[PDB]
Amino acid sequence: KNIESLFDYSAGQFEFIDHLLTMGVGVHFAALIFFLVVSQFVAPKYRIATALSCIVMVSAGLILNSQAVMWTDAYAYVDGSYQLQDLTFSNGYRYVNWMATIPCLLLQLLIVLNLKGKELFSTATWLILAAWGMIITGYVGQLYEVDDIAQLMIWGAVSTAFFVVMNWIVGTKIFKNRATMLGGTDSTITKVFWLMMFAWTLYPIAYLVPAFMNNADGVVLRQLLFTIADISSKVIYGLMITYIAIQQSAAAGYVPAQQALGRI
Ligand SMILES: *C/C=C(C)/C=C/C=C(C)/C=C/C1=C(C)CCCC1(C)C
Ligand SMILES: CCCCCCCC/C=C\CCCCCCCC(=O)O
Ligand SMILES: CCCCCCCC/C=C\CCCCCCCC(=O)O
Ligand SMILES: [Cl-]
Ligand SMILES: [Cl-]
Repeated sequence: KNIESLFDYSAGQFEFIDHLLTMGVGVHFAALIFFLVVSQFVAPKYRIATALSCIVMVSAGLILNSQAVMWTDAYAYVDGSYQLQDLTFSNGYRYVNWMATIPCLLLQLLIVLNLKGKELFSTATWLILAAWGMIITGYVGQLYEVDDIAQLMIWGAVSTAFFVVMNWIVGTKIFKNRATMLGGTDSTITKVFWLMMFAWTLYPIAYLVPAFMNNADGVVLRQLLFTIADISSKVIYGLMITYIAIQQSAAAGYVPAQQALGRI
């Protein structure tokens, strides 16, 4: 059902995708240790934001590791190329994982924006429903990326409408609550918004590769785009969130955060 199953791969293509996925595992688990160790410098009111980064690192790291092993299970070197065997490889497992990781990425943003109480709960609910609508309609669309490109496009348009509305909610909350943020992080948080807009827009570009580059090099490109996007949207983003959490912690008087920042 997916374009990966259509092609034999050169050794260079096959090895490069394997190395991409494996490097992605290493980066996420390396970053996990960082977020774990610095969580003791985050004030209680923000510490869940850094815990969420830990959860996202393991969740994303496990899906990338599962994809890497599925890639090597599915293909074997036969008659000079990597050819599909009895098991298949597909990107559908990424979509299922996004059902958990996208809410985690959004929730840590809302925590450092200082939303609390009812506004936090209600903003998180609408965001998570919009994200789940995006993910589910995209998952259906990519079931047709070989059989029915028209259908891929239409479900992709519906998914993109949820994406746009979600981003509208996020941006409205950022620009509305910028003013509450401590330690100069009202300037930082706007950069986080732009980082999200850039990095999350790479996923719909990967989703469209079947329409514009249906060949083995398009398969490689899609995994390359996922890799750039994953590291940007989860690791670099989490580092910025953690920086904002620690900076606001210090400005609110949390002594471990003041001492951590002073040490650098
Ligand atoms: C770490 C994973 C992240 C940040 C996943 C982000 C996924 C998206 C923003 C998916 C977006 C889509 C569209 C906007 C339309 C095409 C179908 C999707 C689901 C790929
Ligand atoms: C900011 C996140 C960066 C993600 C790092 C991804 C690493 C990509 C490295 C450079 C790509 C150049 C490699 C050449 C690909 C050869 C294709 C082939 O083997 O046929
Ligand atoms: C086994 C896979 C091979 C690749 C292993 C990767 C080794 C880790 C390298 C750096 C990962 C980038 C994340 C950096 C952690 C945050 C620390 C910081 O920059 O302040
Ligand atoms: Cl606190
Ligand atoms: Cl993920």
